[PDB]
Amino acid sequence: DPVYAEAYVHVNQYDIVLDVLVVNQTSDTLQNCTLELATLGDLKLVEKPSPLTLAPHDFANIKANVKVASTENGIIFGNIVYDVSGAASDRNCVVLSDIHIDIMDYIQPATCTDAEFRQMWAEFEWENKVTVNTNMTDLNDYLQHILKSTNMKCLTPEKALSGYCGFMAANLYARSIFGEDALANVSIEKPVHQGPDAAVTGHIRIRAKSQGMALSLGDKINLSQKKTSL
Amino acid sequence: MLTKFETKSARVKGLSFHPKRPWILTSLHNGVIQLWDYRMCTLIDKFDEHDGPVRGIDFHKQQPLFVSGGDDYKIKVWNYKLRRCLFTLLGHLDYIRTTFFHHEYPWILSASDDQTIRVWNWQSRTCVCVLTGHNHYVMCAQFHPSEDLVVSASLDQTVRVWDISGLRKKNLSPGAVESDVRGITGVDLFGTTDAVVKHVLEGHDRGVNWAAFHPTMPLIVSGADDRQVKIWRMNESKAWEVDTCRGHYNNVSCAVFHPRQELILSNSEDKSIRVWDMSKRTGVQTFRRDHDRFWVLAAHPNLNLFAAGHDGGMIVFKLERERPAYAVHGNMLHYVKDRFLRQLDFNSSKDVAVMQLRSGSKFPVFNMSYNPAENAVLLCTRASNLENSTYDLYTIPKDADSQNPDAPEGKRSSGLTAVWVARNRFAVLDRMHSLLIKNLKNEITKKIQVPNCDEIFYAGTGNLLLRDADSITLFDVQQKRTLASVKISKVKYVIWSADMSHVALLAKHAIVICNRKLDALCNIHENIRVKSGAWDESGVFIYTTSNHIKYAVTTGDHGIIRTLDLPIYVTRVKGNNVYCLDRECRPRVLTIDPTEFKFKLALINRKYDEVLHMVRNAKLVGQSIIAYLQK
Repeated sequence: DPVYAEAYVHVNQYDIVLDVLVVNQTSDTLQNCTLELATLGDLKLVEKPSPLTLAPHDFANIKANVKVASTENGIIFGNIVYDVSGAASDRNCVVLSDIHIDIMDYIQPATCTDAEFRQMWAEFEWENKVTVNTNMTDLNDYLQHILKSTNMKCLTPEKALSGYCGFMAANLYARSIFGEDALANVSIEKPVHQGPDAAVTGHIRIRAKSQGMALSLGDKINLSQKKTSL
Repeated sequence: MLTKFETKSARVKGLSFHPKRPWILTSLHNGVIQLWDYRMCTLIDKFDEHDGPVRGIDFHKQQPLFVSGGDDYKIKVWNYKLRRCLFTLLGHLDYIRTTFFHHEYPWILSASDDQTIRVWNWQSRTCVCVLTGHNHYVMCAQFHPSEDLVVSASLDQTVRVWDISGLRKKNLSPGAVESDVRGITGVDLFGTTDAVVKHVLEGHDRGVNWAAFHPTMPLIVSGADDRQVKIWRMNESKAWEVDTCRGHYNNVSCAVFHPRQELILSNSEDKSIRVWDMSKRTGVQTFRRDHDRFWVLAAHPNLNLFAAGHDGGMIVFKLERERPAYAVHGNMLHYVKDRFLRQLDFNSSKDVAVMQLRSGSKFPVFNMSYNPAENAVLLCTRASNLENSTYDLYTIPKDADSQNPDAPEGKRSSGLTAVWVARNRFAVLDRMHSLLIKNLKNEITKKIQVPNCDEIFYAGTGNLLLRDADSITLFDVQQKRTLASVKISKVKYVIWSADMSHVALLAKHAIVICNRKLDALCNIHENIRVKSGAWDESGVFIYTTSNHIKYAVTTGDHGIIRTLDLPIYVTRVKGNNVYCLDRECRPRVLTIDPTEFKFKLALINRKYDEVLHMVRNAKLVGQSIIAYLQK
């Protein structure tokens, strides 16, 4: 419509913030509908610019701050239905459920003593694993990339050698914003001429408390793993 | 195609589908009224209207509101949306089956299951109407053709049809010839629910479960409290119309008309839904899937969805011809529905299914292919698996039931499917229920060729050959030696830039962009298992992006031309008069506004004039500087 509203999300530092362009290229501060607040996850949405005019030929920035540490809603991965309403110069609108709400980001790296670790590794919520196998790179650059992407930790090296092969299994740990600790041992082949690694066939073993997020994390990482057309 | 969601529970007497929404509002005699605006597989609200049972559900007529009835006997209208009660009166000695909203002075009609129904003025306070002619326990109350003319179905073993007035019931008339309501060979009985000879129709059939009307018409389609659900037409009034609708085992609680479909859907109690015609009529088949107890069936007056209601519970199933056929003629898109009718180019208000002399999403398609001309199409109909079907090929100047065999933009013949194949002029035709090759220089083509008989894949589906080859395999008109196959894959269609030479590729999920033949230019993927993105010609990448519609890329450019309008998908590009699609609705004709093309060229020549001139000015939407304006 003249009124075209375009919007995307910007998550700028904790705060997932809503860029909205409602552009009302309308022929007037056309009447506007209705909007509703809610508890969200460890967030709650929390602002609406008050008016409801769709000012003529006019462009507007409508900001929604979201509250990023509260409102539990357990509708995982978000993907929760959201409403913009048809309630005034509007007969309809958008009701939307979100998608676009993923993990790789959330968790931060976190750390451990290795013996205890091992013991723990085994000990943890075993229940998820996903496989590493396939890419576009060596796990040097590739590993770094993945690491940065998820913002997460590989705890320690043994020099055995991530180079000549290595035939290295890398142990990774991370802790998030709402505090889950997640453990990995992924054991991986690694690039190098007619030696081995341009796939893996390494297994990524994922432990996160719910299997459902945990596996999903293994996936998420799987998405993360490579670089291709989303 | 899919039954999106399904748990059997609810013991359901009354039912309605949202003519506007894909809601189902459901009345249980659990005492429950529920609105679930069915779309997001979520109930908005749920009120068990009273301790006692709930029989009734009807529309207000507006957009999203319920008017509801319980054994309270009360007419409530509560808006889900506004979660509030509109004006309130209770009910007589039984529940409320139908309601209608009117407004000289915002004025109201209420239809009821007992005694009377009263029509009330809260403005310049006078009487529009009084209806007596009901007694107790109305199964299915109905607005007629004339909406404010009506029929009712009763557990008092009558049917009432009433005449209303603006000062209570009356009609003036004196011209007719005979009557079908009652006047020649056959006809069914009066019942008693009222006392005026409009027609009280006999609702005895151990009582009548449902009554359903024929808009301008007086044919009724019925649910009945007999195995016999007996069909009568009062727009005929046949003999062997003393039809008892028969299961195998007992009942026929209901059997119903679908507004659109010239059909009857029956449902019953041997664990069944039974399938019936009504276009040429006959018991097609019976289908069994539990619930030896039901009382409602429904097909949406939105027609979105279709569903059947039962005691033990309920099911909703969703239709699609997931992915479905096309042709291009100047600045116009042709579609064949997955679900949904035409939408075969241009638009005007909310959504418009393209109805034209190039009927696309309509016919019983096996395959549709442009026979290029801005004036021709080739079409197979009777679709399906047979020995062979018919193809009637039609002229854009005017299509037909079958166009002229005389005309070669009209020809029809027999043949099962017709299919493209690679190295572009050979074709497949099936004209046996298996491999005929069709090959012509012309693409006004209908050619028959058994040579190239080569099964080892028996009649099925592919289109550059891919009986799930997972390859597009190139050939001539017989050979028993491959020319070659390339490993790449299809939506099971290859996309040509208009006619028959598009190295722009479809893939079912993902689509790949090539220039002609395999040159993988870039490869597309998204992950929504639904929509589209469009090419103007060979590889012009349009992508749809929310309420924003975007050029993925040009020259070295990327751009937002114009912005979308709720979901749309780019299908592809018909000229400058732009065309867009969400799948088959939620549509555009569009004044353009390119972005980018101009731009990387423009840019490449430093040129701004344009942008500027447009005064086009974003850089953020989330961001928007990030094509290369960031870089």
